Amino acid sequence: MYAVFQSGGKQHRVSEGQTVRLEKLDIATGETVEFAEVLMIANGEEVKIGVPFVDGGVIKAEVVAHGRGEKVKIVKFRRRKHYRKQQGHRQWFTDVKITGISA
Amino acid sequence: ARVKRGVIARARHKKILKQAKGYYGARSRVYRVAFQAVIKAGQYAYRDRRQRKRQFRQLWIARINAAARQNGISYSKFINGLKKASVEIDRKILADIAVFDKVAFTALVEKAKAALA
Amino acid sequence: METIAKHRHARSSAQKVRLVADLIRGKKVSQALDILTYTNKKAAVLVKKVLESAIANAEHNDGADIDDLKVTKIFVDEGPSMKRIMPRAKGRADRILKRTSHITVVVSDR
Amino acid sequence: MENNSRTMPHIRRTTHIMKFAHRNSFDFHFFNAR
Amino acid sequence: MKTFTAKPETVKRDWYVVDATGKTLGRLATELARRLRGKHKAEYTPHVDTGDYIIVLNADKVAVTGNKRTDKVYYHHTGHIGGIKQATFEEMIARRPERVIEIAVKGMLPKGPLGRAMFRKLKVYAGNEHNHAAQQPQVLDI
Amino acid sequence: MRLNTLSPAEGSKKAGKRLGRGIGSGLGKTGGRGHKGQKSRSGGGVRR
RNA sequence: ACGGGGCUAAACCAUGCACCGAAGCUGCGGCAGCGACGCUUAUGCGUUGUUGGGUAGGGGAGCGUUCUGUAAGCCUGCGAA
RNA sequence: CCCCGGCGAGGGGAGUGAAAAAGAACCUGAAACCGUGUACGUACAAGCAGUGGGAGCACGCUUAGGCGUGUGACUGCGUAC
Ligand SMILES: NCCC[C@H](N)C(=O)O
Ligand SMILES: [K+]
Ligand SMILES: [K+]
Ligand SMILES: [K+]
Ligand SMILES: [K+]
Ligand SMILES: [Mg+2]
Ligand SMILES: [Mg+2]
Ligand SMILES: [Mg+2]
Ligand SMILES: [Mg+2]
Ligand SMILES: [Mg+2]
Ligand SMILES: [Mg+2]
Ligand SMILES: [Mg+2]
Ligand SMILES: [Mg+2]
Ligand SMILES: [Mg+2]
Ligand SMILES: [Mg+2]
Ligand SMILES: [Mg+2]
Ligand SMILES: [Mg+2]
Ligand SMILES: [Mg+2]
Ligand SMILES: [Mg+2]
Ligand SMILES: [Mg+2]
Ligand SMILES: [Mg+2]
Ligand SMILES: [Mg+2]
Ligand SMILES: [Mg+2]
Ligand SMILES: [Mg+2]
Ligand SMILES: [Mg+2]
Ligand SMILES: [Mg+2]
Ligand SMILES: [Mg+2]
Ligand SMILES: [Mg+2]
Ligand SMILES: [Mg+2]
Ligand SMILES: [Mg+2]
Repeated sequence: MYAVFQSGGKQHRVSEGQTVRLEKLDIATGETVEFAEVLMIANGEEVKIGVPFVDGGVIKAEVVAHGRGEKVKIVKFRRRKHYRKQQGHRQWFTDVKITGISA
Repeated sequence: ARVKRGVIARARHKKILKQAKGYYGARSRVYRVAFQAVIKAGQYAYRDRRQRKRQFRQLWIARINAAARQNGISYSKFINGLKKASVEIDRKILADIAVFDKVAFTALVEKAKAALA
Repeated sequence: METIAKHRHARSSAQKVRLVADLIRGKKVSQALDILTYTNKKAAVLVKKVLESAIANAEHNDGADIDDLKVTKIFVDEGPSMKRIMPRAKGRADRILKRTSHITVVVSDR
Repeated sequence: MENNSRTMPHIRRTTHIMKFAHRNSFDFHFFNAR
Repeated sequence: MKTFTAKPETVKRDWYVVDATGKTLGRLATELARRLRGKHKAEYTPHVDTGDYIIVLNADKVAVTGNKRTDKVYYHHTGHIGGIKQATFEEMIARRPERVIEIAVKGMLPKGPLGRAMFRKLKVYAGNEHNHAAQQPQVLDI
Repeated sequence: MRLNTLSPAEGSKKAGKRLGRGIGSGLGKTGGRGHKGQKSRSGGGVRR
């Protein structure tokens, strides 16, 4: 049994027990999140296709961690024109653990 | 106040040659060649963070097109039928259901065929 | 037990000795002495005296037996070069390198 | 003149070696872009 | 989640047989190039050969339109100077008819080591007979 | 009030221009002089 | 003398509806500049608008190296450079 | 002092010393450059040698899985300063 929900401008296909990495949420670590905009729920050839939302469908998850991602190095270079500049970047995430797909 | 450059210049050269590991020949040994290769590897990486988003949507669309033609519809009519049926599933998830759950993909095609008819 | 003998500052280039040292790598020392006897190289005279001295080191300083020994490692390293001056035509002067080598022979029964 | 050469102390005037117009086998038909 | 990638050790390839009698050359060749590449499968990966094996029968009875039976010219060079050689469509059919379909499909495949491995699954025969009955090819009415 | 607690007033110790010390400084490779001619030369420039 | 294969349309003309397509626009997260208004500042925070390709060149803010004071202090043979 | 060797060069023990990889070619002992060993890749394959994707193998972990390190078949893009 999986479900499709949108979070952080992107969509995810998740199941119960799975740990999902999202964008940063302003929720404390250990607090429960609910996703009421569920897009599709499928449980053994019974498919609820949301139009756009399966109404009555909520995904519950537990925030387990915040943190920054692996550092990406940004390099800009223009040859023969005496220009280069460099920049680093680390991206914030939020790890949630899916606890219930209730259709 | 005389400043010798030995310790600072050695640490700067060692930092570049650590980033040039795995490169062929003088590109992993020689500083003049390695520095030049680390800059080009950073320009390619900046360019291919934009190209990675283009190549995956190209791969999702080609997989959606193949699984939709197994159900009697092309890509361009399957996308139009899902927009008419108010389905907001993106191409990443559609191409993932097309591989792993084939009868749930059949349910989406029949939804799109109903909205066109 | 591993046993080393070395010839440092041997008067020849490392590329010429390495041709002879690849003949006896991994061999039993009785087989390796026969290969060096019928090799028509100047470097085969050099490598044989280091292999003979490693066999004598292992039975005198380590109490090993000669029938058990094998050449487990052998390698040639480059030594210091001597700088000479060679006159050429029209006042040109070239530099001659006289290359030396460090020969290392390693024997062990294990 | 090259008076304190350390690589070639025996010679002071060496332009008969590498300059093409000062070699003994220079011919003036090489200079035909006139 | 990372996108699925087909793994070349657990890919399933199947065997098909196609009759080229009366087919248009290029319109038959475009469909052969899809299935040797694996464009018709949802497990399609651009760096993995996920395509099928296809037997083509009756290559000497393929059809072209217009005046192309006398006007389509195949060129090659031998590597020796002055060595440009040509052959019309009628001469390629009479001398070596399997090359006509093999040349047409080879131009529609990708160029590189993977496209050369996609070409190896095409089996073209000039007649009505093949000897691949042990592989049990399915009739593909295309 | 110690010898390692005294400070200058803010704005009184502007640092000087150092020409020709890399790309990031904004003054490398020409020292603010532009490309060729009399004014880019050492000791160059016309009189009063 | 179509980029190639090939094409009698997979060419050309007219009409129509889909879709692909960029670092453009939108979504989500983050940083900075300049304005405006404020939980009130003591010069920093909050809300909001907008901006952030760049050579020559102008302006602003920093890192690190050797030496002097703080230092007859502090670390260090239980291991300094 | 003993052993191999030409009553050599050079080395292996022994001994001195806190240390001899402090042995007189002697404090520390970087880099270019040259080797030995091990893991993976490489003999149908075309180009600034990387970058994005990515199978397999080897070694570590730790598990009711899939992470770390090394290598990189195949593939999109890509003509140094
Ligand atoms: N007067 C003669 C001097 C010769 C000198 N060695 C030279 O090369 O000029
Ligand atoms: K100026
Ligand atoms: K020492
Ligand atoms: K070294
Ligand atoms: K590549
Ligand atoms: Mg001569
Ligand atoms: Mg003379
Ligand atoms: Mg003289
Ligand atoms: Mg200056
Ligand atoms: Mg500037
Ligand atoms: Mg000027
Ligand atoms: Mg200039
Ligand atoms: Mg000018
Ligand atoms: Mg002057
Ligand atoms: Mg002047
Ligand atoms: Mg074209
Ligand atoms: Mg669209
Ligand atoms: Mg885009
Ligand atoms: Mg864009
Ligand atoms: Mg934009
Ligand atoms: Mg700017
Ligand atoms: Mg001081
Ligand atoms: Mg220091
Ligand atoms: Mg001690
Ligand atoms: Mg001792
Ligand atoms: Mg000392
Ligand atoms: Mg030393
Ligand atoms: Mg060393
Ligand atoms: Mg091969
Ligand atoms: Mg071939």
